[PDB]
Amino acid sequence: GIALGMIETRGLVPAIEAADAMTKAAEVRLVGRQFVGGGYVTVLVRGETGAVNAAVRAGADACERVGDGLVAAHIIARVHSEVENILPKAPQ
Amino acid sequence: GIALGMIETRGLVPAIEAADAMTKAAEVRLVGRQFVGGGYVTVLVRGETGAVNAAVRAGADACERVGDGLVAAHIIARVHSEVENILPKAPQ
Amino acid sequence: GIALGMIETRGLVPAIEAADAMTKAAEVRLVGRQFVGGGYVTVLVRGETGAVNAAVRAGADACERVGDGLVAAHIIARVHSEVENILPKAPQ
Amino acid sequence: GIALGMIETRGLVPAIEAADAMTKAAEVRLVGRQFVGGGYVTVLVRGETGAVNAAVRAGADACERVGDGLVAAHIIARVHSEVENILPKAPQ
Amino acid sequence: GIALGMIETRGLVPAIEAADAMTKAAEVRLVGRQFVGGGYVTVLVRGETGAVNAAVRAGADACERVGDGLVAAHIIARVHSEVENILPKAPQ
Amino acid sequence: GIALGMIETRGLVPAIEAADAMTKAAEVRLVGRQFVGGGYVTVLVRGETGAVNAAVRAGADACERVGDGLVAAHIIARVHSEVENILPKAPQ
Amino acid sequence: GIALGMIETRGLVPAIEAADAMTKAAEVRLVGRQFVGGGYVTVLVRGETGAVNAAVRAGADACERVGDGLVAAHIIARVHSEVENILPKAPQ
Amino acid sequence: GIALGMIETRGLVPAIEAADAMTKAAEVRLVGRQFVGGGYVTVLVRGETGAVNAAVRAGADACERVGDGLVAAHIIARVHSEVENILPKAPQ
Amino acid sequence: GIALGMIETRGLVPAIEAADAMTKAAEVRLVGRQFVGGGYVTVLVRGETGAVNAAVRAGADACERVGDGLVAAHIIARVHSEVENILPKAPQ
Amino acid sequence: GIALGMIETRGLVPAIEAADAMTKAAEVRLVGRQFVGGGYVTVLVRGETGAVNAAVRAGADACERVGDGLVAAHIIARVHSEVENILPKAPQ
Amino acid sequence: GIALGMIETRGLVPAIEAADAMTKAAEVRLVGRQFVGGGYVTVLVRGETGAVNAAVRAGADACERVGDGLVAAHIIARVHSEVENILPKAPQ
Amino acid sequence: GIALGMIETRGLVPAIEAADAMTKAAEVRLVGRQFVGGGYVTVLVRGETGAVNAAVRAGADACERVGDGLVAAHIIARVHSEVENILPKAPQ
Amino acid sequence: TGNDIAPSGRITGPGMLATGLITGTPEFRHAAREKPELVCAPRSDQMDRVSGEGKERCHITGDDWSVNKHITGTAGQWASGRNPSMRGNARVVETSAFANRNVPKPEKPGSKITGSSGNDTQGSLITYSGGARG
Amino acid sequence: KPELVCAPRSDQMDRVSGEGKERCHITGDDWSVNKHITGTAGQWA
Repeated sequence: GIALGMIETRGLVPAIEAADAMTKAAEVRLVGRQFVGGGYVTVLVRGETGAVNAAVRAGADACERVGDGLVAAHIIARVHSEVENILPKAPQ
Repeated sequence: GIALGMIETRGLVPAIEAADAMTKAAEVRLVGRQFVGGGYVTVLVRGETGAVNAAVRAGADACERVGDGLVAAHIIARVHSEVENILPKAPQ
Repeated sequence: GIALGMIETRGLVPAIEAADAMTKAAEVRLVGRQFVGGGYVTVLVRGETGAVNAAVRAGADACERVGDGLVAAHIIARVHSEVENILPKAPQ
Repeated sequence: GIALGMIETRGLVPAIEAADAMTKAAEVRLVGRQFVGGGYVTVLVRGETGAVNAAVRAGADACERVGDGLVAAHIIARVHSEVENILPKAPQ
Repeated sequence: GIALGMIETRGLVPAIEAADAMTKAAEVRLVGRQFVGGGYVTVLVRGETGAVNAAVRAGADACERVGDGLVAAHIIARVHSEVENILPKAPQ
Repeated sequence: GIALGMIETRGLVPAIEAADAMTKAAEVRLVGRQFVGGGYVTVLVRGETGAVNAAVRAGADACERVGDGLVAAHIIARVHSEVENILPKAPQ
Repeated sequence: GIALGMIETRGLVPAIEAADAMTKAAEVRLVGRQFVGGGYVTVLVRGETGAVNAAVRAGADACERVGDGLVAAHIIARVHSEVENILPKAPQ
Repeated sequence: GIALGMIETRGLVPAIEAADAMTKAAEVRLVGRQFVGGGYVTVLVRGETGAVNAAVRAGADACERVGDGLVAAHIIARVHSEVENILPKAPQ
Repeated sequence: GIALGMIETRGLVPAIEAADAMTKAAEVRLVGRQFVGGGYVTVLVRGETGAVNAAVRAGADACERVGDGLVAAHIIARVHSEVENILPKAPQ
Repeated sequence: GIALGMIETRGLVPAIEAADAMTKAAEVRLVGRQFVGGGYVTVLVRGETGAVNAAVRAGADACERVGDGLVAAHIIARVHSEVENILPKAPQ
Repeated sequence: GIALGMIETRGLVPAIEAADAMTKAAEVRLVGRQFVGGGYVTVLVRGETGAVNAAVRAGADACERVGDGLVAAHIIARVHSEVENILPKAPQ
Repeated sequence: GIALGMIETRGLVPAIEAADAMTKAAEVRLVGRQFVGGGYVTVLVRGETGAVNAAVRAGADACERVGDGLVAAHIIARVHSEVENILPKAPQ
Repeated sequence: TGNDIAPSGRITGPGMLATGLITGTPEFRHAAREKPELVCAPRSDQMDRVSGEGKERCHITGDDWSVNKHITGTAGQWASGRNPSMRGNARVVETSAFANRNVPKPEKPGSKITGSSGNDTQGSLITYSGGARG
Repeated sequence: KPELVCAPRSDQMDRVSGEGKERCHITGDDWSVNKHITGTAGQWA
């Protein structure tokens, strides 16, 4: 799907916990893990709206207490074609 | 094994101390060391779920009073396939 | 994939109200009613994550005040392969 | 008749009185009595919405004071096709 | 006679006491013994309306102080033809 | 024998103790062991009136202090010929 | 041996722990487990009187603080022949 | 593996949620879901001692907040051979 | 019958009086008289538990004031099989 | 069984009561009932140490107040081979 | 039997006295005597759990006042297979 | 396995009890019994880290109050390659 | 007397475990040895002994099957006392759905999720994998 | 008995965050080590 679920965390450890919970708790595809600088790490997953909604809920809960904690947990049901350029196509 | 043990610290001295305590403490292998940015440094190990638990606890205890200290200690007994794309395969 | 949504209630009357509301709200397949014992009744539905999300939410609202009450409402977007063996395949 | 009227009571004796009041009150056919467990007993009558509405109103009143009492008295004017699998078809 | 007399009790011992007392008290034939679940046991007799009243009152007093005690006592002078289906015809 | 001796307990361990004590104390044939549901377990013995009086007295006293304990102990010297249809003839 | 050791617990988790402790502690054989009903589980072991004493004490100790807890722990050094009809013959 | 992990819950919804969490958390095999009766529902997993320790921990945490809650979380690192006669091998 | 009623007296005169009264009082057959030694004579009867109860009571009453007096009156509703080896089958 | 358990009573009636209690309490085989003379009756049972301990304790309590009463209750775990020449082999 | 009875003492004179009392007391089979060093001497016996309990009590209270004294008296009802390698099967 | 667990006790009896508890609790291999000298007896087990953690904890509890006492319980999740020479491989 | 094998504290081992929680032991077997305003009375205030078609709430005058005190007969003493009985003391612990309507429960899950969620805090507690509020 | 099997969420925070958690009290032969067992962690690391 095109729905984008994004979780931002302070440090890599909560991000990997969030990504693990998100991909284990729904049928989402992990597309990117982008370091933002300032300690912020962001894990981006794509999938159907229902799947992304369940993943971000599972991700936010899993990594809220991990390490420094959570920054953001956001869901975009449909992503404009323009934003697709700034999003990572495949994880690295 | 498959379990993942992640220790996050501020600076590199605490992380190297933690990687040294983790590997010496239990039967684990140091998959990587990622510079998150803003200070945070994450050291990741892999091993049996029980070995990883012992290593991370020893790693956390070792580096909590070295430099700016420990930020996050973590264990993931089974890591989903997608997350493995964003994990260091082997140390550089 | 196929998600799982289940409503546990105290008594059959709340469960049928949940089963009616869940199936009317979205295109979810009612796969089983379980008499857990001691007065618990569970109704399980299968469908798309979005369909199951809307169904369970409608079911929880409908059966909240009906009879003795509602015990639990759960949605599992991705169900592990192992857990499939304990779930009813179709209602009887 | 599509409409379903169900009464839940604590013990069989209140259920039997509820069934009689419901069947005598209006033109409804008793589709089955279920033993949920833990003392719960449910009697389901089916008929036209008018007949079911009048019967359940009489049934809840009749069995309100019999034995441990009444737990639930519900009216569903239209039951989904999926839910009809979990409902009794004829009493046994 | 077609009048129905029911006595409900907590445990089997009070139920059997009540049944013996009811059968011995008046002209009523014992038709059923049901384990409602959760500790409730119901004993049903059929006979003349006047006879059933005498039997149930004797059984209510006989089993009032036996075991956990009497839950409900009920007499239905005329049972609707629909309800006859959910009543036992003879004891197994 | 014709006399019936019933002991009800709030478990199965007190039931087995009661059965052992009754069978050892007097000449009584254990005829049934019923799980009434809700925890209650009833043990019924049959024998001559004198034997049953001693057996039930022995059984009642033996199981009082074991487990949750004794709910009821009852002796029916002769049961109405109708009641014998609902009594076990031999434990399964 | 013929001595019977019984442990009654609330839930299966305490019972399986008791069975493991009982069999491990002494030289006794597990003859079966029974779901009494209403959250009661009874685990039975048969063996020599000396072993059954040691076994039951180990089982009572092990499962006292597990789950809901221990209800009863009984030792019948010799069970009358009649009680063997109600006791389980081999575990299922 | 041989180690056994067990979780007891009030109702089936927490039981299924626990089962999903255990199997997703670590490499364990769900070998049974048992209806103890009275509400309790037990889910049993089998695997390595390290894996089961992680699996049960994830199961307890996930199941705690779902439905009536969690009753027990138990590990048995070695299961005596006699006790395997009362343990499901493949789930029902 | 299996119930055993035995009276022990000091001297033979009370034993014969007790034996006469026992057989006169109830339907119990005299099974033997034992010269225990030291001036103790024990008379035993076998019959139904009620009959033996009446016989022993009548026997003890008759011989209480006869001769030296009465030592013991005892009733055993059912006597173990092994004990049958030492009891007299028929009087000498 | 090799352990020896002896009960000595003043009069035969307590001895038979002691034998009955001992043989019902545990798996002890009655080997002999000796008339010592002077009004002493000794009952000897041979069984395993646990069974002998349980049986003798039951025997002493049962015959403690029956008739003249008790003289001695003695348990010997193993009797020297030479002593077995002065012990009854089968009852008489 | 398989149970193990151990008595540890400070010296060899108490050990032999304990070994003598143990073997005479009950049906036990002296298996090993160990010089633990530093004055500790261990004597191990095997047999039925009931027999071992009798022997260890006899040995413990027989060797308590002779020599330096009794250090440890202990019973193991069932011994694991791994431990059998560290126990001395042959008499010395 | 690789994890090492040691329990050192004063005397042999505490050590045998500790070994039994350790080899019963978890899947560990009793690699050696070492009479250190002066009364110190060491039992070493090897296995997985989780198994050894449970084994050593169980052993420490078992032999704490047995005999002279426990000296030290020590776990090493992974011993150096050099240390493998001083450690025993299988017991004498 | 003789070779006592009773549990003791001096001799360590399995025999000393679970003291006081065990029953059937030789030690415990021994211890045991020792003008109304309305025709029908108020529905709420009165509860009927036999509820259906046998209710005494309504004062039915004239000939009726009610038997007064002076008339002895089938019910009461003549049915209660036919069979001897003994009422025991048991721990009546209800483990059921209704009994667990009030149980100590963990803190409610909270959702910090933003965006196209469609969440409603008002609705009954929906849960998602992990116990996260849905 | 404990009112809740797992200690309250915000009452504590685990040293090792996931699958090394200690909040949920798990009876049996788990991998917890009390003071009596020295070893891998502590001053030795």
